[PDB]
Amino acid sequence: SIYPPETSWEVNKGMNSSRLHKLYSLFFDKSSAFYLGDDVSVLLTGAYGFQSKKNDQQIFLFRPDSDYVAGYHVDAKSDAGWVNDKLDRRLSEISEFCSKATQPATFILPFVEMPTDITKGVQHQVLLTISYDPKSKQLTPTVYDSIGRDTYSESLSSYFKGKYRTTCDEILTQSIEKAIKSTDFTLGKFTRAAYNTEGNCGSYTFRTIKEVISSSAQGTTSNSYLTSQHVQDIESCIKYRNLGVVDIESALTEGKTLPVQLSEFIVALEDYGKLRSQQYSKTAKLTAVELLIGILNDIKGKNEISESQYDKLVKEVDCLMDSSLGKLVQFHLKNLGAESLQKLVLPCVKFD
Ligand SMILES: [Ba+2]
Repeated sequence: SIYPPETSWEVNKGMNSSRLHKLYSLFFDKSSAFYLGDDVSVLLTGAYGFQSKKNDQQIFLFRPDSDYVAGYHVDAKSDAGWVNDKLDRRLSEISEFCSKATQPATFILPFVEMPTDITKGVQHQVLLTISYDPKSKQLTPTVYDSIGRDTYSESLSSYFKGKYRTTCDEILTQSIEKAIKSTDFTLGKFTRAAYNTEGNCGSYTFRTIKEVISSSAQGTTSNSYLTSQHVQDIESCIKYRNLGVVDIESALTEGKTLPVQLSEFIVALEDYGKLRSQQYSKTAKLTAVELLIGILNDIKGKNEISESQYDKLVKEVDCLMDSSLGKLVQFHLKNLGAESLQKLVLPCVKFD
């Protein structure tokens, strides 16, 4: 129920559902390349609801989930594959919703796509979106894929497209139809949108989620719209803060940003500490970290740092600004409104 600060995460380990959830925190950080002043909160299980400013459109964004997964068979001789019953549930729950809905909606599932034949557990973060139009009773699915490929040189010949499946599209489209077995709705043409080394897929997905929402509010890129600011945001979030799930829930339902508490800085430091002990000498950075954690706890206590503790901190300034540790300290200091550690700690100090 707590997404801890994964220092040293750096956007290539790849995403996982927890991280992605944690990234959802950015949707209402005004100072964020992912900010959404296009949606309001609305007053459907497993999804957060969003009203459109500037529109009639309704937007449901599902909480990411370790079970939102489809497994396809690369061999075409094989059964096309499977979907978790949970994803199938959500699909059905979506159609059940839409049958009663009067205002048009767009549904957003981050899910994972993977080959089951191959022993290699190649799990691919990928995005499903189902829009529903009640006047048409139309339900159009799209899958947004971040490994665009399609290279002329490494294109699958049609015949071999017969021999080999590159994606779950078969099984997925099957699952959607099953949800609609009533033949109560028209399913629009299932398209797959592709674009855009491999480990980047998930962060792309998250960006797309933003886009899909913004577009939805408004309607309707040569390269690198995954802006570095975007990446700085994602990295700093996954890497440096300590979020509870309750916090994120509350954030997305009350439409509030989630300011960085001091405890977040403290935890971040401690985790940095553990990880660093595993790998300026090591004992040096560990002494710095220790000392600093102590000071911040004493602040937390509301106690005044001793002048002595401060002078202690002053050489550790050099040791705590260095590189990685430095960037952690820098993130949090940005988010506490302090120019330096010396600045932050200078008040509430008891002088001899
Ligand atoms: Ba199933």
